[PDB]
Amino acid sequence: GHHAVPNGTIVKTITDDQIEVTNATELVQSSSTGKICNNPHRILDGRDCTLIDALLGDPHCDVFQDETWDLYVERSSAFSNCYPYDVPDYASLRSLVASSGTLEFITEGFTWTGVTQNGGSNACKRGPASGFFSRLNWLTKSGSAYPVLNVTMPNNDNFDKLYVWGVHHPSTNQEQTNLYVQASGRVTVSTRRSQQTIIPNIGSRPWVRGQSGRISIYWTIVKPGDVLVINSNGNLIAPRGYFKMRTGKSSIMRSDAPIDTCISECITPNGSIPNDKPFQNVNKITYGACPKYVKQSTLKLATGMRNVPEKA
Amino acid sequence: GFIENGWEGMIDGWYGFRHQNSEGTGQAADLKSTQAAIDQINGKLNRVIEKTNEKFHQIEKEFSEVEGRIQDLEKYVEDTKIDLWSYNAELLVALENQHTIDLTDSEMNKLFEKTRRQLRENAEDMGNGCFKIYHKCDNACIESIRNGTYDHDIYRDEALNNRF
Amino acid sequence: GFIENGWEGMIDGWYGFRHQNSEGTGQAADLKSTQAAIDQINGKLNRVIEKTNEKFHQIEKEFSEVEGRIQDLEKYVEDTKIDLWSYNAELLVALENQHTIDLTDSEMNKLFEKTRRQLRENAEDMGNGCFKIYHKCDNACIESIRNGTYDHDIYRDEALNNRF
Amino acid sequence: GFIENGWEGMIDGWYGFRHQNSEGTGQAADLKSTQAAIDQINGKLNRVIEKTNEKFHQIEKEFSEVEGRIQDLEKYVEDTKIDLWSYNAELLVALENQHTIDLTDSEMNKLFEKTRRQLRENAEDMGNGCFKIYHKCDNACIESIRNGTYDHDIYRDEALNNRF
Amino acid sequence: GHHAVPNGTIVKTITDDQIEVTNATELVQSSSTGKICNNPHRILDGRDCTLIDALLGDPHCDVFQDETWDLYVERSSAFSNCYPYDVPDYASLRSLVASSGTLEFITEGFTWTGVTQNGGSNACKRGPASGFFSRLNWLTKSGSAYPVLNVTMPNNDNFDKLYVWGVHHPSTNQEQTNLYVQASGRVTVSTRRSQQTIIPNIGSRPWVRGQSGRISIYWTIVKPGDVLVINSNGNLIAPRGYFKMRTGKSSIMRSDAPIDTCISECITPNGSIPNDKPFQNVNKITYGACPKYVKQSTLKLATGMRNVPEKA
Amino acid sequence: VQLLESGGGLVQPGGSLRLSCAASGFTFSTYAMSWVRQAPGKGLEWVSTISGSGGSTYDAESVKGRFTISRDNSKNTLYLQMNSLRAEDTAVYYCAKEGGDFWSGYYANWFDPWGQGTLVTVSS
Amino acid sequence: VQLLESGGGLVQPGGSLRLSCAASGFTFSTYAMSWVRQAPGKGLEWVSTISGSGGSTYDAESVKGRFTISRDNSKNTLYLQMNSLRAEDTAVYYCAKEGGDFWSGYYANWFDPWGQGTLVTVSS
Amino acid sequence: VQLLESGGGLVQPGGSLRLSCAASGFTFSTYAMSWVRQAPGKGLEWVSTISGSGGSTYDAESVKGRFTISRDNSKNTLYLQMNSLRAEDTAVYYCAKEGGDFWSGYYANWFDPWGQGTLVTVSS
Amino acid sequence: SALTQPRSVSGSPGQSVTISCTGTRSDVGGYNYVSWYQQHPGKAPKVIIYDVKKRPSGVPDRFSGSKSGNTASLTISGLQAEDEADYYCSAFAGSHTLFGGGTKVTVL
Repeated sequence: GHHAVPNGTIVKTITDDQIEVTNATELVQSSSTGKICNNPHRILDGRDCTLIDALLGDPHCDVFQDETWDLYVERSSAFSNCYPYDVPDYASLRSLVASSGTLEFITEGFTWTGVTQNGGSNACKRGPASGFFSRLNWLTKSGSAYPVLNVTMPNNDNFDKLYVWGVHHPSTNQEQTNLYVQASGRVTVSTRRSQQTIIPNIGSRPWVRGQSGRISIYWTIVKPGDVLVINSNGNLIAPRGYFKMRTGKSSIMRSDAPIDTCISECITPNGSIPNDKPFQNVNKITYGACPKYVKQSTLKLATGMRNVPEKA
Repeated sequence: GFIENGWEGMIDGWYGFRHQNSEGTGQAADLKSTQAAIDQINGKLNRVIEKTNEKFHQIEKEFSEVEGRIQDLEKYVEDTKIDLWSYNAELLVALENQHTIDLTDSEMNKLFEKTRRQLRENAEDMGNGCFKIYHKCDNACIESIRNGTYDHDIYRDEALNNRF
Repeated sequence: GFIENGWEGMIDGWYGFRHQNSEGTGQAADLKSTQAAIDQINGKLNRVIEKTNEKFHQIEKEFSEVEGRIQDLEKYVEDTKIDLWSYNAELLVALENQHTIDLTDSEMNKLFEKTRRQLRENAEDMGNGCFKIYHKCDNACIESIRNGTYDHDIYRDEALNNRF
Repeated sequence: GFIENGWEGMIDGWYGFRHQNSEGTGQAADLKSTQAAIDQINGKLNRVIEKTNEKFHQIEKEFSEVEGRIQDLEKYVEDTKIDLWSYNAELLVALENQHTIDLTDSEMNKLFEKTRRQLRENAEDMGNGCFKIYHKCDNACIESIRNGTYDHDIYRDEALNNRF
Repeated sequence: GHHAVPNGTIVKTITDDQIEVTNATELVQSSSTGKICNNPHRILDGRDCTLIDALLGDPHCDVFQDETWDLYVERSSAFSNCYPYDVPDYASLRSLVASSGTLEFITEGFTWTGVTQNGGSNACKRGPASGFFSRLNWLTKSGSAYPVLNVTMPNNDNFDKLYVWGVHHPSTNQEQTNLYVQASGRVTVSTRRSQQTIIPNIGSRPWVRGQSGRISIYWTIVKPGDVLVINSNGNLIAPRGYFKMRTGKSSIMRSDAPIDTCISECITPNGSIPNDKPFQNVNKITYGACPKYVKQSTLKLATGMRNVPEKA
Repeated sequence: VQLLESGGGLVQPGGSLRLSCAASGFTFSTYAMSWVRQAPGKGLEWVSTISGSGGSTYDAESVKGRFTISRDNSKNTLYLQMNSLRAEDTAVYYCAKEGGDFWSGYYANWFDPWGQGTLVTVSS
Repeated sequence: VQLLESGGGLVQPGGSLRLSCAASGFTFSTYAMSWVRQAPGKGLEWVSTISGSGGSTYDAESVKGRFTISRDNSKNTLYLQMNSLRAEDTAVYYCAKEGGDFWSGYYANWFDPWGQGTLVTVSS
Repeated sequence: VQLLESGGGLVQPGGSLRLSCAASGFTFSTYAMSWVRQAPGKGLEWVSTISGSGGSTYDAESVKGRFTISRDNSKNTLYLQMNSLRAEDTAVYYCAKEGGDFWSGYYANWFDPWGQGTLVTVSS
Repeated sequence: SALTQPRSVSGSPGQSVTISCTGTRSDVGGYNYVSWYQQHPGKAPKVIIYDVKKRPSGVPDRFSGSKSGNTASLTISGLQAEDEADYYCSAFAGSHTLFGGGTKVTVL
């Protein structure tokens, strides 16, 4: 004869849905502690700024400069407090920078002749005075002229440089001729292999922090041995340098969970989940070594025999 | 298929014997058969548990705005991946459970088969999982059955007379 | 492995007996073993049949014009999904069929094993799936074999004499 | 479960017999049981081996430049496809191996079971996979055991006397 | 009793990781011969030119004209020796032409009135003299005028025609007025169902083979019964004809393996692999009938029983 | 499908009675059939069942040696014969059909159609 | 978890001795326990083991008929009794606990915590 | 692979004959071998087969007690011995090799290479 | 009888050391209950590897275990000074537990 237990567990099999067994173990992790641990991975909390805002140099998160990460946690309370802007490919720039894993910025020496630099707006108030993005340089006319800028910056290093620049779309034609001189501007940034040309568009837009105009953010990657030429006769938010690009295990996550001190291998927007089990049902968004996602709420593996109480 | 009950009160193993000789009722537990079953169940669990999924940067799965083809394709890919892994989770559990039941029922028959061969023509199967020994068994004789050192020749002559 | 034929004309069940006693040849069908096999096959079918796939808006799978990366990626995703589910369909059918064959062969041996234990030392196995009862069996005695109420002691003395 | 060794030196098949009669020790190999096992293993291999994957134009899997959503989605799709097929490769190998072990152990018991039924009450199981024939067997008698034409009645009277 | 062998093989199963068996067969192909065979499939070696360069008519690979293939092998040593150019959708044009499987070109009779044809540049030196892409026609002013071109070319066949055209972005405004006449050009190519308008952008770009300007390559597909209208007042690299479009088993592969003479069903960038086995680990890029790709290095199938040396 | 019962009536204790259930609307030789009785005011009690070919008959213990079951697949009629009737046999007798279509013809796992029933009574 | 041994001392050959191992920090009635001895300068030798309920006892062949094992799950103490002591029994005796948490209570597959050990010596 | 037969000739009824098949081009001790005969104008009939080591021999019923088979793996030659020859043994005898490479050495499931054959005839 | 272990194994720091515990078919090849214990001089043994290739909580990942038929191997990687001790192997033999002779690891 064999043994039996008084309190068995119901387990699924090929023949039938329910068979009692002596004991079983759950194979789906359906619980979270509600907090994110920071020991095995580097967690960076973007409390009030998004990755793009930190990349661009928003006035209220200068703390994120030259900050590396293994996981950028984005909070739903993030807000922008600078000149209104848009990115034609927001998801591409967000993905590219997040996987880079470093907001490291090396300021190059850019010679702009015949223009006035360090422009600003009342929308970005750095302290009591009007300012701008710290990693973008606004160029205005110098007196009564805007000479056609033709700058160059070669590559002699062994890593890829990411250049973030922009085009300013002013609200009115008077604003364009007051800021720049040409009625219709043009910005062309080209490498030896790719070219990007953008003509600004004049028109009124919704009112954000006092500005009816916008800024369109673009990016260009220069490989080793390449060269970057910036040509524009107006409406150029010039770059101040380049961000060093790296490959590695780095991503961005949108969560509202707080960060605590523990050792958890995987991170989920609902918190950190244990990694012993093979499957999990907490969330489909995960980072690190964690179980696969299944639709099932429970899955029991039979560590025992049938449980008939009081082939063979 | 002959054992139609489970001995609650067998708390020193998964398989074992109980006897009723002239000395009195006794109970014992087998250990070679119990650890064989536990080892195989333990080995099955380890193979399932191994963590080999390590993903760092993947596509975005939640969307705030409404876009067209690219957003729909991303949703289609993740839904396809989830359904395939959910089906694999069900079949794996179903397959390993049916093997565990068959593994445990086989280990009982294996113990029954070897005890039958030990009492070569000195005992008769009685339908259920119990033998009728046709000679006087003391506690030592029953112990030799469990040990594996039962000499079927010393008791043979008196067993064959009782049988016939 | 001892039954090497299938009784066409057994139309009241999947398993059963036929005998040749002094009264004459008879035929009967077992019902406990038949419904056990049908229930397990019925339970297997229900688990396969369950409808849990409900999809409303998916990507476009047929294309009229010729586009580039996006169109090719959509074709790649659907082709990948079809091959994976086609493989799952083959393995599931192959696995559940091999389980159905073993289950059905096991249920015949289980019936044979329990009939063997019933005729304790009153019958001998004759290679094929038939016993030779060494005492006069009437129709009632054969019925008690199928019912489960066969007393092996009343016929024991006259069976042992015929055997030896 | 009774055979606890493997006869190295059995080089004319997978299963067989060896005997020790008055004439002397001999060795022989079974062929019906060997080819049954090989055929089933051969049939299993053919089903796994079949080539049904024929792909001509697929998406690009290696990238030189760094792009955004489209490049990441392509990497996600191929990684998802590889993990699913890698899991299918492991389970298929694990499943077909456990069936091969069980199909080879079963074929040995099937041979043992049919040899037991052949020597109806003329031999006794001796624990391990060997019988003790209780009558004088020459080489021809042992050959008839392997052929399948062993008449258990000519040797029955002298076997039953030796047994009891 | 059963047989045993002295040298068994270790095989994985459900219960445990290692069980010795008499023999086993590997189910993963982890080796390549290092060479590509050309018997069952047609292999075309693009030694020094890419598919786009051969499609456009690069001067140094005129050998690839009207060449069909079943697999285009692209080498990492491919280089361009013509006017600098870019394609806004490079991966789309590469994929579309590669799956077409034919670089077959039928020259149509295009009537351009008031312009000078067969333009060229020193970047594309065809022999001692300056030239251009053979499948693209450069149009310049005729005297002192660039009349607005309005050409048409209908479809009366039963196959789709692929038209490859382009727009020239000159470096300086003086170059534009010297080549064409209009200060701001425009090129519109439209069918009855789709339209494409491109305005060239003027600006300096990196120096490639002496030219600071670029050419943007575009494509248009005309279905049977359709019509193509090309309208431009400047900056048009006109098409000389159309490429026949076919569907079939044709693709492009990036490999550096040499091509040999054998009969192998599948081709991998690491060479040609045998097709007997169910799975392979050589490469995820494949062409033809070949095993699936798995992460595993080995996978053994047990063709035998347990191997206990000296239920049943 | 329609099952019509007949034969119900008053019978003295120890008497005999024969009930016929005419079935139309289905292949009678494919499906098993059963008799189920319900005493007035009490619950349902199974009586007997028969296989598709009629070779296998199953009876309840309180009925085993007394009542028998039969079929005439040619006439599509199901017959139940009462031989020794007691005071506890007063009930309403229904003829039921095996409602399953999975290997039908062996046993009645459930009864999809039921007849209106015929009432038999025993008394002095 | 903490296992404390006691009872070690000098005993004449053929004498008797009783060793007690007090265990605290875990449910004593769930886990199997064992005695393992190590002769001075030589390797480790298994002595005995006991199940969770105490009904199953396993002994080594060189110890089988002489030393016995026992538990008192109420007092959370493990006892080993020495009956006939020889010159080869001089060793340091450790009390160990089954370190596994998978169907614990049957046998000790491995010993996670060990005691500091008590040394018994036999001599003239 | 090449199999060459020899020994064919005229033999009186009741006589004896020995046929040798020399095999070159493959490992002779790995593959099973067989003799197959074809009567003039009639179909093919299996005669005998032998295992790789030569320990297992299988014969047809019409040949069983009369013809025997043997190997000399050192000399790579296959021998068939005729002991009692009848009028129905006149046929062309081929020596064949097991063409399979899956556990070869037990039995010949199919015969990939065949010899040109040697004709034996019996008459007055 | 008892399991067979080498008397001593020596290796320079930073190297890899493998200890072999060869058993029979009922001891090591019949089960997966092989365990490894490290005994410092004058101290009670401590577990390093329970069940063929598993580690407790609180042991460096340098230690590793494996099984090959009837022989079980323990691999010490990154050999350093605090690894100089006697290492024993345990196995389950059906009705008893067997311990190895003992291998003393010396770091050069």
